[PDB]
Formats: sequence, C-alpha cells, structure tokens
Amino acid sequence: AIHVKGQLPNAHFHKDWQRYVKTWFNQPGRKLRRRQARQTKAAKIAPRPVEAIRPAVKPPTIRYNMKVRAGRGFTLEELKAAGVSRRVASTIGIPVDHRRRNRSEESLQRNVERIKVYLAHLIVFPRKAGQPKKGDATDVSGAEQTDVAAVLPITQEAVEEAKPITEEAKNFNAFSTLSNERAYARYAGARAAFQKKRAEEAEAKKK
Amino acid sequence: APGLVVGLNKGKTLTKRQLPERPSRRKGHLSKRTAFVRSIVREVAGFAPYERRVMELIRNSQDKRARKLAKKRLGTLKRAKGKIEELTSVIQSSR
Amino acid sequence: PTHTSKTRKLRGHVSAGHGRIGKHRKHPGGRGKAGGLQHLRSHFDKYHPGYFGKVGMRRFHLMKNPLWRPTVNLDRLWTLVPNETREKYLGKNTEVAPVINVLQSGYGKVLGKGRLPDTPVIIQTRYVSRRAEEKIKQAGGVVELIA
RNA sequence: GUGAAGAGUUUCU
RNA sequence: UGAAAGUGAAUGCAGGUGGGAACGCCCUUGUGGCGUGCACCAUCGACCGACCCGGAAUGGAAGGGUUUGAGU
RNA sequence: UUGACCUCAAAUCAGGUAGGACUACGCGCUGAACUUAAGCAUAUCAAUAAGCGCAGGAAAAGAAAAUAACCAUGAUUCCCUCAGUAACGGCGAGUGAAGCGGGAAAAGCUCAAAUUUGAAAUCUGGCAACAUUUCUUUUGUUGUCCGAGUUGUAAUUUCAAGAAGCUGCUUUGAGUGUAGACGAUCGGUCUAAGUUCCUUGGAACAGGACGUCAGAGAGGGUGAGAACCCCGUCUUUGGUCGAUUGGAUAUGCCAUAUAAAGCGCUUUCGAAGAGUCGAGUUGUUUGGGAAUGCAGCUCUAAAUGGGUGGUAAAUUUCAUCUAA
Repeated sequence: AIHVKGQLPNAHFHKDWQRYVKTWFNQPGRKLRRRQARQTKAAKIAPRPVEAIRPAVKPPTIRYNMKVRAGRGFTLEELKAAGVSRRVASTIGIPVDHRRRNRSEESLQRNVERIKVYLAHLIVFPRKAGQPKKGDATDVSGAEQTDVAAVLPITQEAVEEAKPITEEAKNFNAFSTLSNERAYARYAGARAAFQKKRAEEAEAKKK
Repeated sequence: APGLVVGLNKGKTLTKRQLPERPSRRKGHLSKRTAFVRSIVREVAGFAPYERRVMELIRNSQDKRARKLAKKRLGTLKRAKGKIEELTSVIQSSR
Repeated sequence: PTHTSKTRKLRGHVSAGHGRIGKHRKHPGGRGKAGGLQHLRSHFDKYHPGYFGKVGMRRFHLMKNPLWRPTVNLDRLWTLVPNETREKYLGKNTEVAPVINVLQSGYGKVLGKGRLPDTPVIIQTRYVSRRAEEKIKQAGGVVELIA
C-alpha cells in the first residue's frame, strides 16, 4: 500500500514488458557500420559530393518560423528561374520537390541563389571524354570530392545591431495595439454580421 | 497586414507572388466530352426508382417531402440538394 | 554496491528486518495505489488532496506549438545582448539605440519584473505586458511588435 | 419479378 | 495564476517589527550597554494571477475587499 | 451435309507450375483465461498466450484523397524528443498516441482512362539457323509458320503534368591491349631471436650466469611459470583466375551515330479508377471523446466534384490533398 512520501506511482509495467526489452549493446557496432557504409558510398560515388545540395526553408510553426533549415528539394519555379530543367537537375545532383511551392519572393530568391552558387561551383564531366558539350567543363583535371555545405551552408537570419529611434516608435503603444487587435480579431465577425442584419432589416422595413 | 501575431491579417509581411496553377486542383471540372458521354449514358439508361419518386414529388410540388426522400436515399443533405437541383433541371428541360 | 547493502548486515537475523508478527507477506493492502478512496483515504486525503474527481473542460487534440510563448523579464533584457554591445551602448549617449530581438533570443513575451537602466533600447517581441511597456518607455526605449 | 379486381397526383387487401 | 479565454510580479535600502550568527565601539569586570544586523521562525504590509465589487460596440486603466494560489 | 464463331469437355497430349520443411525477426486471421481492480460483471492482463494462412534476407510501408494555420512544411522507415502529454478509463484500478524540432538514410516512378486508323506498328509457342555461358548444365537473336489479340496487344501522356498545335535553338556504344588496381587470391612466404653453462628436479618450461630478437613480450603445445624448442604472432611483395570500359587520352580503334529528343512564345483543350465514396445501424477495436480504424447489413453519389481541417447539425467562406 501507499504509505511513503512522494508522488503516486505511475509505472506502466503490467504487461509482459521483459520480452520486448531493447538493449543498446550494439550502439558502437552500429556507429562503426554506418561510418563504414558512408565511407564506401563516398568511395563509390567519388568525385561526386556525398550529400546533395538542399534548399533553405522555414519551419512551419510559430515555435520555429524564425529559423532556417534544410528542405527536401528545390521547387519547379526555383529550377525554372535558375535555368535548370527538372530532368537535368536529377542528373547533375539537384533534388526536385514537386510538392513545395514558393509563396514568397524571399524564399524563391533564397533558393535560386543557392542553385546559382551550386552551378557556378559545379564541374560537369563531359559525356564523351575530351569532348566538352554544352555545360560541360574543360578543366575536369582538378576535380575532388568536397562538402556541399562547406561552400553553401544554411544561414540563419541576422538581427539588426542598432537603428535610430523614430517618433512613430515613440508614439506607438504596443500593449494597446495588441489588446485592440485581439479584441478586433474575435468581434469583427459579430460586427460584420450585425451590419448585414441591420441592412437587411432596414431594407425589409422599407419594403 | 498588421505584421503582428494577432489580428485579422496577422503574420510576417513578405512579397506575395502568384502561385502556379496546380493540375490536380482542376479535378471536378466538367469536360465537354465527359458531359457528352454522361448525357448519352443517361439516354441509354433511365432513372433510379428513388430518382423517379423524387421527380414525381417535385412535380406534385411537395418540395419538403422530395428533399426528405432525397436526403434519406443519398445520405447528406448537401447531396440531397444537389440531386434535387439536377432533377428539377431535368423536369424543367422536359417542360 | 552489494557489499554495502543492508542485506549483508541482516544475515543471521531470521526475519530480515520485517518483523516476526507482521512478516513480509505478499501484497497485504492491494497492488499499486488501489483503495485510495476506501482504505487508503487517510493517506490520499492527507498527502494527495484533489486526486479523485473531474475539474475543467477537455481540449481534443491539443497542440502546444501555437501556444509556445516563453517569457523573459526586464531585468534579463540586457543579458540577451553580447558583452561588446553592452559596453558600446549601456551607460552612454548614442544617436542610435541597441536592438534586442527577444524572439531570436528564444522568448515570445516580455514581462515587466525588475528595473531597467536609463538608456534607450528597441525591444522586438511578439507580446509585451503593460507594465513592461511602461518601464521601457520610462527608461527611454520603445517596443516594436514583430511576427 | 409480372398482371386483375375492391379504396379512402398516389398503394392497403 | 485560472476550467478557460487571458493576464502576468519594486511606493520604499526589494519594505516595517521581535528574536537572532558574526563583527565593531564603549563600559569596567556583571548572566555586560550601544551600532549594524547573515540564516531561520513569527508577524504587519507591498506587487502578480483568480474570485467578489463599486462602474468610475469595443478596452478594463486608476479605486477597492471580509478572500483565494503549489506565486514575487 | 459442312465450315466459322461462342461455350463447355477429354488426353500418361507439348512445355511448366503449387503443395512440404524451417518461424528469431515479418504480413494477417482467430483468440482466451490466470492476474490487477485488495470482492466483481465494464475495464486490466491483451488487440497477449494457444490455434490457422502466407514471405524474404530482411519483411512491411512508401512517393499524400499528408500536415499544418505558419515567413509555412513536404514519399516511406527508424532513433531522441514531443510525453507518461492531449486523451481514454465502475474518470475506479489503470491505459495512453499524433503535428512540429534534431538525427540516420534518401530515389523516384508505372498503369486505366486518347483514334495509329495512311496500314496491331504488340506478344507466346513449334521448326531451323547463328550466337552466349559460373555452365556441353546458362541466356538470347534472326527467319518462317501457327496461335494470342480489335470484347484492344504496342507508342506519346499519369495531373509534378500532358496532347493538338506554333516558331528558333543542339546532335552518339561496344570488341582488344598496356600502366595503375580489385574480389577470390595461394607456386607460397626474405618473413626474428639460446634450446649454451651451474643447482634442484623423474622431466627445466624453475632459480642463477652469460647472451639474442622484437612492426613479433596475443595465445597454444612440448615430461612443472618458455618471446628466442614447435605451431604461431607482427610486418611485408608477389606468381594466378575472374568482374575486366570498375576507371584514364582505358588509348587502341569497330561503326556506335542522320533523326529521336532539347528548351522557347501563343492559344484550344486537358480523358484522371462506383455497390466506390458517403449516410444509417450493429459488432469489434482505438487515447479518438454525439464512431479512430475494420467488418456484416440497408440506402446509395457527384463534377470545381470528392476527402481531410480530432464536438453533433444547417448555412457561408478559407486552407490542403486528389481515394476507390
């Protein structure tokens, strides 16, 4: 029975939990196996970069919308703006995401510059050796495997160090603005309904 | 666009652009050839017995009874009103 | 370790510290915290009041990301800026005023607790309390709302 | 499923 | 803090009182007088949230309370 | 009378295929009770034990009829966290996810719905020839004939699009040999060093003296504790076969290689899965709460239609996705 100090017990061990215990004694082995696998992948795909170029996106919540992270693939609009076909992007190592869309010119330009930087730093080996075609590089001799993020990393938004204080800032009432906006956001529908009902009733009385 | 976290148009203000047309969102549009095929199929077949009963009720002008019968036959009232509108169009085209 | 355990000291004592009368039988008062309303009531009502019953209204599918809003007080506002900015701006008169991005520091609302130095500052935050705004204005700074 | 009678634009026996 | 929408902690030396570690100064050898006073306890207040008010479309700012919180 | 078509038969017809075993992990069906609730029926044990069907080296899942409500994200899977939280529960005992975020790994796609109609361009089988092989054991090509197929086999399309068009933009795989290597490699190792003396002992591999090697003082055996007695251990190149365009100017050099794709402006169209969605009821299950999923029965859809947006209903908008 419960007779001791502390919070009441909450242990969820009323099933046969001992037959589904997951130990981690293979953690160093798994780490070594994954390292060996990625080393083998790097050797087999050399001199291609280990990690493909990824876009910069904003996380979808107010908890994280102030940060920038790596996306899945570049949108069709970004590829068209940068001058890369969707079929050639996969061949040259540019992921394509058909689901994402550019709702803002900021995100569109942010990813377009990334594609342009990747294209500028990219060496395209000719399909036939010694015959550089359209877009191929004539100086493929000095080609080596480099980190994509080492030249094109994901960058966070910078804050402004300082700026002069404005008279509009002096006269701004932040708390009053927040309270008024909060009240307006919920009562605007009621006010609009009241105006519509008043107009309908006035017209009906006129009839 | 107040540019705040509260209000009707809250959120950060950016340069909004026009999104491209999504081919998948075109679903639900009626094609000329699809409408022609459906009209031919309607001519080849007839009407379901519940559809005929609803049409008879509409002709009798028992609108509430026809709506109740259509709602019970098809489920939701939204589909009932759609069927009522379609059958009314069929009746007035016959007239 | 095992050699420092009380079990080693109990070797040779028949009852092993559990008594000769009551012994150490299996569960004699039930399993877990069962009986808190009938025979464990004298313990539940004395040490865990409010355990039994319903209070409040349910919220189906609660998601805490839209409700995320950690707070920072005024006395910690100047801590958020680096030391170099503090030396460059605190205690001196400048044409421009330093900007403290509370949201970038990792908070959603600015609360008014403690005092502020008599130097202007630009506080960028999603929310701010009324008392914090008064103290910032008294100190000479302004608060501009951000999304 | 298909038809014939009785009955206060419809279906009960 | 409230069920929640929400709101969200300095009148002052971050307050007053009593006991109080340690220290310092005087007595004049007494279980000594004075000055501060950490910790902790008791107590009177102040501030924040909730409740109940006056009540001076939307807002609850000064004014309050015999209260309440696992708060400052 | 016959032939053709359709349907249905028989053959020890020609060629194939399935069963069964293994069950740690995997995909499902079916399915308890002991036990806890200090009794006990809902609950719990447990969507478990037992029973049944079915695979692989992984299986399953998987490229949104997905989240979110944002400055928006973006196939699936797994780990941390979310979180013992939202929620469920004689609201008793107990049970209990998901979005976001960080990381591992990342890869996209294919049909049906189109009239090729200036030529079914498609495919299987028999026969013959010519090639090929992990291989006389394997895998194909060509020609001809017969069948399949118009109750639809091929080609461009799969919504991210795309077709009909309009006008200018560029034009590419397989045989040999060398150097460096890369799997098996094994003609196998240049692969280092005391078994000297004295004592004890049955035996020295013990003690002591004098030495030696060490990229080798891991281990084992030898008549007792052996780096130098033996196998070994450490270090370290090469005879061979094969993958041999896996690469390089893979050179060398055969024909791969003359018309298929390539982006561009402008319009017209843009076919998209039915007893399915959805509604009701019942049973089961779920944290899913006026139903989370599944199943039985009844009703039964539509084309800016339909699904989702976690409180039932009606109405008006908005966002996202495009099921069967």
